[PDB]
Amino acid sequence: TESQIPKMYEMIRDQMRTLASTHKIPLNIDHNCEVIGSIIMAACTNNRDLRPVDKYWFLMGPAGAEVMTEVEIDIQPQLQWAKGAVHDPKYKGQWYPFLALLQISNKTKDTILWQKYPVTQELEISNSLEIYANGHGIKDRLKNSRPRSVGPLVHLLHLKRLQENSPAVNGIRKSIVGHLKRQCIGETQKAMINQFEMGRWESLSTFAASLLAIKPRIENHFVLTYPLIANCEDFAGATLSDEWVFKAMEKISNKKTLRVCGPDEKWISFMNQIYIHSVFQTTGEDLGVLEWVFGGRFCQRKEFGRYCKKSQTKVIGLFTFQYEYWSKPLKSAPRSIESFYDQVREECQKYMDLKVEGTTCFYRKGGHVEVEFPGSAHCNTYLFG
Amino acid sequence: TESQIPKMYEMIRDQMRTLASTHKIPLNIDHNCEVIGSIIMAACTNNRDLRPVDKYWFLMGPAGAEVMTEVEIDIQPQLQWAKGAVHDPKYKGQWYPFLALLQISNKTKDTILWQKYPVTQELEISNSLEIYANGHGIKDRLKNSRPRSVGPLVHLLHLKRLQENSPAVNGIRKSIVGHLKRQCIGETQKAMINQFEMGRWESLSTFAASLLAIKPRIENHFVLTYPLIANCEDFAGATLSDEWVFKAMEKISNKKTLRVCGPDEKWISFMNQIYIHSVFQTTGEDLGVLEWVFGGRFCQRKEFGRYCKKSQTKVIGLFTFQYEYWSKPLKSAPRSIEISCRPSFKGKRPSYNNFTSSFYDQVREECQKYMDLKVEGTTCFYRKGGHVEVEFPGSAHCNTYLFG
Amino acid sequence: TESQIPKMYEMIRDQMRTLASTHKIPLNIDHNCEVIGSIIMAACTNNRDLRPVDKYWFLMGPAGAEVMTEVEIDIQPQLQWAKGAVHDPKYKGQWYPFLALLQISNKTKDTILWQKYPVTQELEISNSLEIYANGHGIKDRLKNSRPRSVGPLVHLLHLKRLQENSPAVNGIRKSIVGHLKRQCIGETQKAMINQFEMGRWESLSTFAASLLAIKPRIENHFVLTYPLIANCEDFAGATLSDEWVFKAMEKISNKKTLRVCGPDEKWISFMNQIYIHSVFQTTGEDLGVLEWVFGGRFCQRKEFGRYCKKSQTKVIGLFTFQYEYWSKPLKSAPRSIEISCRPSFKGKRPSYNNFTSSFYDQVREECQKYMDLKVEGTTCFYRKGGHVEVEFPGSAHCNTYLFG
Repeated sequence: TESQIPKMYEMIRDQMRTLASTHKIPLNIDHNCEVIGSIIMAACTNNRDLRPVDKYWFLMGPAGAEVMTEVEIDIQPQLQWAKGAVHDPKYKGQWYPFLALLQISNKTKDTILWQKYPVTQELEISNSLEIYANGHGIKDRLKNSRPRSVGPLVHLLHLKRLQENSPAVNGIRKSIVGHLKRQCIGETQKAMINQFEMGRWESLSTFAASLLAIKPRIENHFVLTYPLIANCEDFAGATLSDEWVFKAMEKISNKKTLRVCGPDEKWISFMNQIYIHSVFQTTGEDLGVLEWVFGGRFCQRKEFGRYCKKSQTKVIGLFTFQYEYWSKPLKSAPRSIESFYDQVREECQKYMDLKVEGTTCFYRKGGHVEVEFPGSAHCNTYLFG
Repeated sequence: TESQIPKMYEMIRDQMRTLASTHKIPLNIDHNCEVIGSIIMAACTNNRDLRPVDKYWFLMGPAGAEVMTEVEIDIQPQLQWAKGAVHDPKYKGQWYPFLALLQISNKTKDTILWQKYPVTQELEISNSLEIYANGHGIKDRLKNSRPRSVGPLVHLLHLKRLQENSPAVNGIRKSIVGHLKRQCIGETQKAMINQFEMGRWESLSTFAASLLAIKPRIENHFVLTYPLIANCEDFAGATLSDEWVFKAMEKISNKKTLRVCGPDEKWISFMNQIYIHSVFQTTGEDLGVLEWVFGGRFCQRKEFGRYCKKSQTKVIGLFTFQYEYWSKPLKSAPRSIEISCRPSFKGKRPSYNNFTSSFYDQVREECQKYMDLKVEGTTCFYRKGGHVEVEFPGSAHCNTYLFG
Repeated sequence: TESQIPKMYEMIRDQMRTLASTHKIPLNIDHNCEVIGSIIMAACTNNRDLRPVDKYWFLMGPAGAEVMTEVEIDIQPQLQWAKGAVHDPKYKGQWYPFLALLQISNKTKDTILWQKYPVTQELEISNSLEIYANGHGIKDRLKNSRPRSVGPLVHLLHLKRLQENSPAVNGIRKSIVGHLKRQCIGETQKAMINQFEMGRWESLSTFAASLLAIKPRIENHFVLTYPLIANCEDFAGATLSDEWVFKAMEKISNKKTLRVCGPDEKWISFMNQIYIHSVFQTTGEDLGVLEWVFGGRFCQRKEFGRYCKKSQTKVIGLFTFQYEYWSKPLKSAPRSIEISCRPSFKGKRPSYNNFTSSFYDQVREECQKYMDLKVEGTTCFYRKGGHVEVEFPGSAHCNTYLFG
């Protein structure tokens, strides 16, 4: 799994810069990278969606003189490379597992700027649980490649979609349902997802209520973003379960070469934290932990108005980042304990009474030293909370 | 957007006076300015329409002795500048965006004087909906330059014309439909305008009723007319989102150097309001709205008979204008419809609760949601001489319109 | 049109042999080549129908020891070429018409063996008139690519589907009706096709009767089938309007390297004639004409019972062929129904003379006019070895057909 990780980040960045540098697209703007990366992610998984040549929004201008305009690019040099890496034996079949992680992380910024709740609204449940609906909008092949990363609600929605859409239908469903059970480690929750397999959703609100107390296991991986991938020049020790990502991304922040875009300059702090939200998948992490781990306050979405149109987003400042702690990616469920509704509420009260989460512990910057989180004054402060 | 406006009003006026003053066409008559300005704009976008020399109706006479006769004029000097201004880098590509605003406002007076409803009748809907059929008769290049100003119904008509019965047809339609959706912010309206793109128009009458209930976003900009542009000697602070246009009209109104032409002298008040109607694009606005802002009653079209021909519009009085308040032009949608928290971490707190315990119908529900709205607008008003927020208290002439 | 044909055939043969030889599929059995070529053609246009890896009925065995079994194949190397050739500029836009011709030619053997009449049955007309329903089941992109090759009844079937149930609908309908008029050269046939266009199928049975009487224009091209393409080693002069195809496939037959399959060995002559029909599109041709041209009798479908299942089809003998005459592919309709002075000059001149002195009714008049035509074809036959003009005088199997 992590054997080929150090090499994938190299040629991903190579075509990341090749497409931008071919048509004089600077890589120090996040929007240029994100849109190029949106083209880059397009070539990786959905080959037939992106055009061989097309115009996209970028920042054209030398030395801070960038003004938004639509720039045509020749993606064909980048299209031929991407299709060959799907079944390349050098990746040992890990291209699909890797691409699912890349697709989810880089779409986080679009969701943060434009706060939408597609899965929960389609599930007719509370909108503040789309945080549990990670992995929406990702390719089904990627959803069958890393279903663990894709949140249960998306699979539950796909389970709902599969019932609201042929023996091959079961094969998708069993992957959907089986990884629904794998993600939700609750003894009652596993049986309480089973009726969703049949297709009755009276407990869907109860499933919505369940997501409060019992947290489904969400496998996470530290993946850099296109504004950082193109700006990261070191990938020798690029792995997924240590402090390399924290240290390597800080080097990009220490360079202070990458710039960020927004409606106005007030978003400079907000957009800097978006990188922390996207790279470490800490969109749903507590700001107090974010303040403790990363040594700085995090701005909530409520502090800012509607995100302006991508055609009028303007460079608002340089990218910065700092951190003091870290942790191994969340492999098992965070909350661990290692009438039917009464039993569901019974297991629900079990995880509400718990006080400490985590597999082993948090780790301080500079190594894997066990440093348990003490707490912070920003309890119950979240980006969408 | 507004960067080129201060300079744009300069050469427009310079060519406006040059054409009139060349052939002893006085600039103090609206019909002189209206017809001359109508010729001026033709050179701007559709260069192949206006004749190099032609005879039109003006008011020729010294010191009030103006009479209807036709005198030929030469437009070729204006043609060269206008065609070169189409791709002139000095405007930063804002020539067509600025020209589309000019074309719509100037043709409004003819629609006011000659009450016609082309788009709505061609869209088999209510005639009172030409309020949302703004921007008819404009050049398609302009209609692709400032489609936001062009009302949805004209685009809906331009949409209807495509399905009234080539990959380039879709490109016109995709913009037209896209600018339909941008203008009409209704969640149901956005969905049920797309069904109009398919080719069905049974809910076009529902869209007729929806337009009455849900009020679409219509971008506006404060642009002067031909009689005022020729009479405006100051353009230093000429922008599109402040009181400069309101102040400029008052400065021209205080000058009283402009005359209007109509069937008879009773139309002096009607045309004075037309200047208020045309410059700020407030033809369909509530009368009580304009009376409070502009400190005077606004006459209706029913109070007067049919408008006389442009070949017999005689001087009837001096142009006057007065205003006491103003507001920024409509950018977003005026009517905007825009109890628990989900504790996600271990860190507990005092638990708080803020709660103690069809498609046509969906359109009607969105209609009903806009029925329950007591509030219009985006931010606020601004009083004359500044930008002090003075919210509308109400007026007696409310709920009444020029064509209502 | 014929410029890209040689390289087209060359790469078709290359993929034909590559996909079979990758998994040791012998190319000397008709069924192996037919199935592999069907997979290749599925890769060519409807790329989403076939699978990247799949199992199909093939004959595995060395030196005549082949038995039916399903063999997995890796179509992805062929899929990549098929999808990359879709819009390769090297074909000058002739890739789609060439693929349409290939599919039309290669979708014939299964229909011959399993005698079905889908188009006529769906059109509620005479089933024996499927002879004018060429090009059914082809991709819509291909059907627009070679609509002329697509038979008049298939276009009429698409029109009937449109009538039975958006500018795309208008475009598809107008293309269908135009190609119907092009194929059916009958003036009354054209007018009643137009009647079908708005929708009047009271003449649909009349349309069948006319097609039976008036024979519509059928464009054709000489394209080999999968087994013969895999067995063709010459593509130097590969065009579509000469004897190159005849000479090449005669040489292939003389090679005697291809085996055909069937329920029993009595079908050897039937399969040889099926190959002749598929190569020269002569399924509907008069059996006397075919016997005279190819020097051999053509067995009708009536002479053989139901074709056995593709699972139980077994090798029945080597493919053999001979011919003595050829001709170009037919371009226009095979049946074609194609003394005084006018002084403009005031001066007196002597005069000089050569001469001493219901809608269904019109449709039947045209029918009888085409009955009066005893000659079929446009230009001539050609004898083997050159383009010397020949004419068929008559044969015992005249007025007899494969399904007649």
